[PDB]
Amino acid sequence: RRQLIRQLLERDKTPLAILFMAAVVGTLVGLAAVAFDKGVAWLQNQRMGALVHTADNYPLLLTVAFLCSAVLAMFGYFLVRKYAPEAGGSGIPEIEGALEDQRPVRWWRVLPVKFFGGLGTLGGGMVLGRAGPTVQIGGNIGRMVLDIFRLKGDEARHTLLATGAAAGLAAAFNAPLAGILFIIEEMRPQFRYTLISIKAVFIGVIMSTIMYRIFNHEVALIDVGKLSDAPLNTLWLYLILGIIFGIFGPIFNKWVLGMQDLLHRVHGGNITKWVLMGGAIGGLCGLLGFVAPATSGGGFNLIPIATAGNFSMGMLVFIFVARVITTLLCFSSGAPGGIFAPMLALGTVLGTAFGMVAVELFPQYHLEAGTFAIAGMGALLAASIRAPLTGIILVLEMTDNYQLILPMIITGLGATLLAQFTGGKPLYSAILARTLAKQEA
Amino acid sequence: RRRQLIRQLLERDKTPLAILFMAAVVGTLVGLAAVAFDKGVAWLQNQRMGALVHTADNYPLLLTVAFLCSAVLAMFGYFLVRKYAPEAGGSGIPEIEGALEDQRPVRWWRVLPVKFFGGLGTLGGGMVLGRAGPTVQIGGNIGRMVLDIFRLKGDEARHTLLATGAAAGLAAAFNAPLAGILFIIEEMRPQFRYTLISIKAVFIGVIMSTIMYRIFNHEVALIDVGKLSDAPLNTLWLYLILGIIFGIFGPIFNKWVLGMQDLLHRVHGGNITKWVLMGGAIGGLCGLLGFVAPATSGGGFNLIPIATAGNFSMGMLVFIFVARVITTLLCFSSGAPGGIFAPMLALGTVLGTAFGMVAVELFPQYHLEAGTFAIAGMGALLAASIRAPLTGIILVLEMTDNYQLILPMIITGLGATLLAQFTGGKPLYSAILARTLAKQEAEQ
Ligand SMILES: [F-]
Ligand SMILES: [F-]
Ligand SMILES: [F-]
Ligand SMILES: [F-]
Repeated sequence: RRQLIRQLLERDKTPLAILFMAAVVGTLVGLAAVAFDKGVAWLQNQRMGALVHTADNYPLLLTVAFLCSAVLAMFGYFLVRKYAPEAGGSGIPEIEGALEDQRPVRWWRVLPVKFFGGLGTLGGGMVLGRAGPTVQIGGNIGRMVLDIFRLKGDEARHTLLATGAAAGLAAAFNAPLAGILFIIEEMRPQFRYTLISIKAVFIGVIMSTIMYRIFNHEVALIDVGKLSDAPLNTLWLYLILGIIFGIFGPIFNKWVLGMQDLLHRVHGGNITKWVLMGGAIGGLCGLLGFVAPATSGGGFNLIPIATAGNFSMGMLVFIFVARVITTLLCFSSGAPGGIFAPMLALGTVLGTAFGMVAVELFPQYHLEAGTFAIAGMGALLAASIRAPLTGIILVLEMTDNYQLILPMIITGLGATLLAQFTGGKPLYSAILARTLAKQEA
Repeated sequence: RRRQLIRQLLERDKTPLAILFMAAVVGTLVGLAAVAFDKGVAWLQNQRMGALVHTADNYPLLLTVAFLCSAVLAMFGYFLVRKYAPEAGGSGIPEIEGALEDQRPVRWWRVLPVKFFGGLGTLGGGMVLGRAGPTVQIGGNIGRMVLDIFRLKGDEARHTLLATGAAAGLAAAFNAPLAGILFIIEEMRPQFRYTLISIKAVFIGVIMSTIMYRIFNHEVALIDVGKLSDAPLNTLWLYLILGIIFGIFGPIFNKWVLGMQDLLHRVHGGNITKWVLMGGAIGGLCGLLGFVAPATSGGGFNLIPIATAGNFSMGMLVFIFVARVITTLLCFSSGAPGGIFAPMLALGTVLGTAFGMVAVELFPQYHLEAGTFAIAGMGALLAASIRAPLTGIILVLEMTDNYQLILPMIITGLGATLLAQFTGGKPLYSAILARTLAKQEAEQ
């Protein structure tokens, strides 16, 4: 229908102003995200220097461990509850909401709350990720420049809010492709056509990523080395593993949803018990972060160690269980901060474990557990969040093990296929569902 | 629509188990078809090289069996297209794009044999054409056919199995799974309205397709380029400059192919016999060139590792670029079966290499390697002619494994699309589809 013929001849003509403004969004979200990340790090730092100041009296130092974190945690629970509730939890359900035009981007409130609130809960050493925070911060940045410059239209509101969020993923993980992919596979409205210019999201993601490289060059977030290739007669192991991730995904999805409810009892909704709960979780974490640091924190540190088979089978069973616990706690409590990255650490440990059984069950295959570690790494993403293409492309950008691309994709699909066949749902879709339903009811 | 949204969010990613199993089937068949296509094209280029040795003395006799061998295989492919499947002329990407708009018909009983055997002619003869088009149309048609055969009803199913055939078709062509999946969701899928295409199922298609390729292609890369040097932040501004160069060149290239499409239409007028004859003449020029200056002819994949590695003179790069622009325009604008996608990789590499060269001398403080610019230029003519930058970026990544080049690769790609937008240019597949949808009415 000729309408088409007119459309094909007018394809990819993004309004110059939407382009130039993406340049500024990415830049700002870039610096913001760098600053966030540098911030978080500095406080985990001080906490380490304070444990040295009191390095002798074991119960004293077990106390300043708890307290430095407990206090920082409360500052974050508080800052959210008092000024910006939409900035509790992840921030991706929220930004997805915004692109649907079913949630308000209150940038004058969320930027400072999420930034300094994230700073506390993360910097205190809680099991939460930078992924939600940075995407929320970035969409808000993008909304804020839309306002300030008074850009009018649907395309301008949707695009700038989108490039903002891709750039915030790009910057937090040094993952320009994964940034771009997360917008198209998860973030943009899933059930209707939208006017989100891709070339504009790209530009935003470049400037965001460059900013990261100005302040972070020479050191990568994960360094795993170059691992062995994967023989064709080995793949069916990767299928079995994605199946294991694909049954676990939904179960872990039930648990985050339920535990949200069961933590919502403890405080009833009340800013004083809610802040006091948060600093108990906060204290528990900063305490865990000294007596068994692998059960606490973001968990990036234990990834290269798991991938190189440097853990024993027991330690991995612990670390995994310990972390399912400290993940549900930290995230289902309402604290500002994601579940995304802490899934990276869970996916890795699960894999490495599976690889270890493969190595001893099939020595003819000449296996390396680190190759199951790397396929598992983003399998939880694929199985819970249900965004496999982004899960895969992200791990690719962080490990540089491209010869593993088939094992990674097979574990991915095996994950998303069993998640779907066991009634699980996209977690960030479930959360935005819960929030829209509790809204009109 | 808040209540419809809650209903919809909770019902997300629930692809009908039937469509998932079929994507598996489409994958596998496309994979095999792509491998068979790849091996068949290779066997003819090889026989042809066997004949040249059979006659390796008498130069004019050998310059003659060089011509006739291509000429015959060319005609045979032109003929099969004009006689049974006109839609299988050109690339086959505009076509499967049409089919995704429900504006073009997937006549798989006629296209599979025409595209396959007629591509085998034009590529195997040694013409300048890519595998991407052919294996994409082929793959989508295979998709259609398992749709018909199994009588799957749905709008989902038709678009899905049509999309997983195109994706499995690009994946198996380049050993590039990610590139295939991404080509669908950036370029192939209908651009101006919502659609019911399951990505999960396209994924399964792509997996199976790539596994088939690995069963019959293991241990030997399409492009080995080795690991190259990194790129420092103060190098970036140079890639942006290279993107811009591509960005103004992209559209200029696009006009020639459209133009050359017309000017060649005059030589035959529509006539199956001049067209076949002309095709066999073009063909014979290529098979001749393939012996007397091989880098000016054929797929291009051979001279990519060479260029990336600095082994060409600036005089050779300039020579190869111009002759190749010329022969790529001859072959694709003549409407033989075969795409323009892959030969744009080669053109791009060469152009970048050339730039890397001049960047190396002009700035020894930077410690450059021409090959980092060759690699950022590989998927750049893609960026500015075909305007699918996320695809050529992930494509090149998958084929050269040089991830540390990600920033310059992006940057150059973006630079290309922006200057391609800004100077009037359109997506090439979209402008070919359009000229065809418009012709659909022109004679009314
Ligand atoms: F996160
Ligand atoms: F999260
Ligand atoms: F091609
Ligand atoms: F093509």
